[PDB]
Amino acid sequence: RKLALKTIDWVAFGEIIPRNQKAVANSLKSWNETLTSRLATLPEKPPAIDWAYYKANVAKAGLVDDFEKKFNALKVPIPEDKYTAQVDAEEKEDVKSCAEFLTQSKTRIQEYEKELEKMRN
Amino acid sequence: EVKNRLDYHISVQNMMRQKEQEHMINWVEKRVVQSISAQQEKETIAKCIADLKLLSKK
Repeated sequence: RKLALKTIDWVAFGEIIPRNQKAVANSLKSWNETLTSRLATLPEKPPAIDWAYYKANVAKAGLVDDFEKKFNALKVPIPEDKYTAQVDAEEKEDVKSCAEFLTQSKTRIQEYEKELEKMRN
Repeated sequence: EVKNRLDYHISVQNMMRQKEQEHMINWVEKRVVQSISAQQEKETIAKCIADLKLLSKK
């Protein structure tokens, strides 16, 4: 593909606790951050060929021109990647957050804080 | 990856001109040289300028 970025929020990131994916985050930060700076390095593209010249002193200039036309024409596919199941490996330990403790916590918060007033009396 | 292909052809044509230079040069320099002195009077044109150095170096 190329670079992407979402909600990189490092403190809560590691914090997860779905344990076989909990551990991953702690490393995945550093794998990532190393990653982020390493991209931040490269050039994207290199020069554009001085074809006018390379004909000059590649006087096998059929080769130059062959490769020239090919280079002028030459347009890479883009990379491979595969972990766009992580999008959904998210949604699972995206409902864990939700269900487990979204709802638990509202429920629990209700009785307790409510539970403040009446026993405050 | 493109550059290597091109630069090879460039490098060959340069190297071939240098070799042709040495070999051209070795034949040229070995061929021609003789008339400077086969005309002894083209060593007189050395003697002439040398008399115009004689007088006319000072």
